[PDB]
Amino acid sequence: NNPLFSPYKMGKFNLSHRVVLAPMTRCRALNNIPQAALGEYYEQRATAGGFLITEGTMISPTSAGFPHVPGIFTKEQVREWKKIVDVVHAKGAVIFCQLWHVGRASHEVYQPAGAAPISSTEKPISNRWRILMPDGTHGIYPKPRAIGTYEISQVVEDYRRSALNAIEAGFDGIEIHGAHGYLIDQFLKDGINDRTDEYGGSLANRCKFITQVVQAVVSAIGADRVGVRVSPAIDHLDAMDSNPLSLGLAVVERLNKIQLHSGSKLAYLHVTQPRYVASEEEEARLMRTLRNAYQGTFICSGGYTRELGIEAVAQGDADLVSYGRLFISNPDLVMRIKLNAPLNKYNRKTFFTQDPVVGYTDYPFLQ
Ligand SMILES: Cc1cc2nc3c(=O)[nH]c(=O)nc-3n(C[C@H](O)[C@H](O)[C@H](O)COP(=O)(O)O)c2cc1C
Ligand SMILES: CCOC(=O)/C(=N\O)C(C)=O
Repeated sequence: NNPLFSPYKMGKFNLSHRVVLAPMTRCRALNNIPQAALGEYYEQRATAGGFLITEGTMISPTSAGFPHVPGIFTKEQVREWKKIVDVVHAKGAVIFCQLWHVGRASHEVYQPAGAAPISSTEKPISNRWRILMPDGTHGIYPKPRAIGTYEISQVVEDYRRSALNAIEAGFDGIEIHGAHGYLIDQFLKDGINDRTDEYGGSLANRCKFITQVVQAVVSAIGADRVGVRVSPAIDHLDAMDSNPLSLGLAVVERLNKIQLHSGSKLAYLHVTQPRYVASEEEEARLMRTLRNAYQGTFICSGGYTRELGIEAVAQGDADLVSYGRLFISNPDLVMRIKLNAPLNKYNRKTFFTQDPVVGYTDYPFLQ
């Protein structure tokens, strides 16, 4: 029996299997408005009792660092998301919206009035990394503006309002993108956060921002509708920490405490495998250490295959396994994993293009 097809109770959500659509930016949401193409894409991948997480979704006008990514901060966006959620729900799937602020991982071209992007720090991402521009060229990450505590409270409110908007659109819940060197990770990582106020210095202070964000969304929509994604060890956008395992455990402690205070568990903790990029034992150590420390559901992501996903669930390393790239090219990935059917190759060249069909909805199902 395939352990990926054991049912799982993710809080009040009864999942029929443990294969999850990982959140993936695809850049088809023209002008930050969800489009009908997204509805077709998510519908193709939805299964009865399966869990889907959307592409990262803007919480405010300053939260983007990619072209044509959806927002959920306007009523127009909420109206269009509702059409997509309705088609996914008609297939019996559960869907969460990932709330995403990129912080310093942006460019003047993506910011209102060409202003600098915001961060914990004035330190830019280094020139080892370049940003995808709307014309398909690559640009230079600029120096961000370091925000004060009033503005931090405004950003927390943007997460809270976006969570309420997601519920209004019919989403089952939201995921906080606290990973991958984006805004929240720019507060978490000691390689980035050079602040001397209450949001920097100590590990406890560096965890303040994520704690406040999670508390705000939990208060607004309930813990069982909130998932949290982190990546304490990741090679992405110069987001390093001197002690990744202690950073991860400090975040896990905060999430455990939020749950005890709220009297309810979060939907899940979602952790990226350190092997994933845009020793193996230290990486496996870290994943299992975080899972064992967290009082709740654990989703693993990053480089998983059918075999590795089966092993993760069978060995108790994770409750759910999210797949990215293979879900791009296999709309029926769940069925293919169930049948052990051969998988289709994916085309990286069309990961972030704008076409509503090509490289998006035209990967074939099984015959
Ligand atoms: C095209 C693409 C876009 C992605 N965008 C996001 C994103 O918006 N938010 C996020 O948390 N992770 C994002 N990721 C990481 C994925 O959620 C996932 O963790 C990763 O793809 C898993 O590894 P796999 O592709 O080997 O299955 C993205 C990955 C890809 C390939
Ligand atoms: C490498 C880790 O970063 C990611 O996967 C990502 N978003 O989180 C994108 C847009 O690629």
